[PDB]
Amino acid sequence: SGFRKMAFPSGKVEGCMVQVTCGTTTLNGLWLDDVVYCPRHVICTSEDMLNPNYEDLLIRKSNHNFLVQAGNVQLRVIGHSMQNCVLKLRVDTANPKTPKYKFVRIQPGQTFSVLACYNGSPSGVYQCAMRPNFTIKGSFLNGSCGSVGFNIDYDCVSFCYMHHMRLPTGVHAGTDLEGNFYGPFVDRQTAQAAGTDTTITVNVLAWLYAAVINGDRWFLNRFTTTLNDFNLVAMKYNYEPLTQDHVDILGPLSAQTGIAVLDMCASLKELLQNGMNGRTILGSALLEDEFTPFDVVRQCSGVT
Amino acid sequence: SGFRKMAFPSGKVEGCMVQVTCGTTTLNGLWLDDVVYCPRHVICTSEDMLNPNYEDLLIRKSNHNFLVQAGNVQLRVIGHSMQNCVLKLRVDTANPKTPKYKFVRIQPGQTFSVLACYNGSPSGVYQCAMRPNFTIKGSFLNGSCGSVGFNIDYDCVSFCYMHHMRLPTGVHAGTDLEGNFYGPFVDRQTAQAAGTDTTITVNVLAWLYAAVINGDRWFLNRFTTTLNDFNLVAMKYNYEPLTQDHVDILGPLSAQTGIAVLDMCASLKELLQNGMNGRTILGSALLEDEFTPFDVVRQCS
Ligand SMILES: *C(=O)[C@H](C[C@@H]1CCNC1=O)NC(=O)[C@H](CC1CCCCC1)NC(=O)c1cc2ccccc2[nH]1
Ligand SMILES: O=C[C@H](C[C@@H]1CCNC1=O)NC(=O)[C@H](CC1CCCCC1)NC(=O)c1cc2ccccc2[nH]1
Repeated sequence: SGFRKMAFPSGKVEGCMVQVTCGTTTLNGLWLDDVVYCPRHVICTSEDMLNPNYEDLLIRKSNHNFLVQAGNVQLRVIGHSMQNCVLKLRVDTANPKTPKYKFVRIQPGQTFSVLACYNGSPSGVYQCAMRPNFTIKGSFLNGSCGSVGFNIDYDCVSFCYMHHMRLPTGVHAGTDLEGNFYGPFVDRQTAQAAGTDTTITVNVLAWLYAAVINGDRWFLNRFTTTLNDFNLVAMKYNYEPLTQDHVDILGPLSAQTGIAVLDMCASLKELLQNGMNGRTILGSALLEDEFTPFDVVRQCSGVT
Repeated sequence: SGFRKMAFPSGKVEGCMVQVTCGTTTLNGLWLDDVVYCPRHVICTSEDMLNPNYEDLLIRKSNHNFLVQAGNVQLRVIGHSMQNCVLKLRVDTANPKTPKYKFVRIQPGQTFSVLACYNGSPSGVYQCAMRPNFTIKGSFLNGSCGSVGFNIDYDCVSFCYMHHMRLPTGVHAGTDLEGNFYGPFVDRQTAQAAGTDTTITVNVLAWLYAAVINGDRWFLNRFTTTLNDFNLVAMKYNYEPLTQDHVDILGPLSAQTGIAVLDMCASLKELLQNGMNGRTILGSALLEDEFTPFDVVRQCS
C-alpha cells in the first residue's frame, strides 16, 4: 500500500473558485449556484482593520463596489448580504460547474483538503487537520483568503473551511461556510492567542494501525492497558483524552490488524515514555496525528 | 506562510482519467485527444505475468478486447499500439476536457503530484519525488495502475509518471508517458531489487531554506564549508553529492534568506553529525528531501 498525506481530488472545487475585489483588496471567492461566498474582511480598508464594524462597512457598499471575476468573465453582483463572517454576493449567473455540495462544520481532530487559491486561481492542494485549539497548520500567502477546505463523499463536496487569517504564531484561523469562526477568533487585526495545542490521540492510534497495515511493527508490544490507565499517561504528554467513541471508531482498523485498541494504546504509551530511539514509523520520526481513522481506512482500502 | 507537502490542483487531470478493461484486468487510462494511455501489462493473464512477451500478447488482441469507459460512457477503441511499456488505444472521440499537456521525463530528485485512481475514478492527490534509485514512495492499492504523476505550469500539465507496479520493499515503479520505465525495472512478475536509495541533498537544503523562511532557524551555525568538504561528509550519511549546479539552483533561496548555500551546507553537515536531538524543523523530526528548490519558492512565494 504505502502511506502519504493524501488530499481529495480538487477538480470539483477549482470549478467554483472566483476572484472577488472590493476597493484595493482582492481575495478568493466560492461560487455555488448564483452566490459567491468570500470573507467579509474584503470590505475592510487598512484604516479599518483594527476594529471594524462590518454592518457599518457593508451598509456603505453598493453592488458595484464588488468586482467578481470567474477567470476572465466578470460576474455582475445583483445583491449582497452578510452571514456572520462571510459575505454572500448574489450574482446574475449560476455557476455551471456547481457540484453537489453541502456546508458542514467539522470537529477538532478531523481532516480536510485545502485548495489554496490566489486571484481566484487554484495553486495547490494539501491535507489539513482542525487542531484541538481550532487552528489549522496551513500553507497560505497574501491573497489566499477565501480559499476553502473540503472533504468529498462520492459526488458531494462538503465545504468545511474558509480561510480568513494567519495567527501570529503562523497557524491559521478561518470559518465554516456559514461564517462562524472555528475557535474563539474574530475578524479584527487584534492580538489573538491560539490556546495551547494538544495531540489528537485517536489519530495517532489510527496512524499506528496504518503502520501495522503497512508492515512497520517494531513499536508493538505484548502489553495491554485500560482506557483510564492510558488516559492518565496521555494527559502527561499533552495528548487529547481517548473516549470509548474513539475506541469504537478504531474498530475497523483493529479488526483488519488483529491488534486490540487497548493493545495499540499500550504501544503508544511506551512510545510516549520511551520515544522512538531514532527509529521511524511510516517514514516519520514523530507520532503523526493528522490522519483520522477514516483517512487511514480510505488510503488503505482504495475508496473513490 | 506555513509549509505543507502540497500537490498541484488535480482537476485538469481528473478530466482525462478513464477505466480500461482488458479481459479480467481493470486499470486506469489517461485520455488525451483521441488516445488512451495505460500500462501494457493490462493485456497480461495471471499465468503470463512471470515472463510475458508483450509483442505476442498484443498481436493476439483485437480492438474489441479493450473496454474503455469514460464515466459511464463507453469509448470505442479504433486502434491500438504499444510504445514500450504503455499501450496506446486510439478511440473514436477526442477528450473534450483534454488540457494543454506535454509528456516529460523527470530526473531523480524532482517531485510531482500523483492522482491515485481506481476504476478510472480519481480517489486522492499527493506529492511524490522520483527517488535516486528511480523508485517512488507512493500510496497505491490494487487497481492503481494507469494512475499518473504530473506537474502543472501555467495551464500546461506535464505528465511525467504512470503507475505500473509495487516492488517487494513496498516502493513503486513506473514509466513516463512514452512507456520507458524509470530505473532498471521491467513489467514482469519477477524479483527486482531497487538499488540503495539515498537522500536528495539539494532538496534537503531547499527545505532548510523553507524552514528559515518560515522562522525555524535553531539549526543554523556560524560555520562555513567548501562543496568538496561537505561532500566528504555527505557520502558518509548516504546523501547525494552536491554540485555547483545544485548550488546555483539554490541561489534564489540563498538570496531571499541571506544565507550562503555553503553556509546552509555547514548547518546540514552538523545536523548529520549531531542529529536533531528531539528538535523539529517545519513539523518534521526528519530531514525532508521531497521538496525541490522550485517547490519551496512556489510555496514560500
Ligand atoms: C487573506 O488573504 C489573508 C490571509 C493571511 C495572509 C498571509 N498569510 C494568511 O493566512 N488575510 C489577512 O491578511 C488578514 C486580513 C485581516 C483583515 C481584517 C480582519 C482580520 C483579517 N490579516 C491577518 O491574517 C494578520 C494580520 C496580522 C498582523 C500581525 C500579526 C499577525 C497577523 N495576521
Ligand atoms: O494496478 C496495478 C498494480 C499496482 C500494484 C498493485 C499493489 N500496489 C501497486 O502498486 N500492479 C500490479 O499489481 C503488478 C501487476 C503487473 C503484472 C504484469 C507484470 C508487471 C506487473 N504487480 C505488482 O506490482 C507486484 C508486486 C509484487 C510484490 C511481490 C511479488 C509479486 C509482485 N507483483
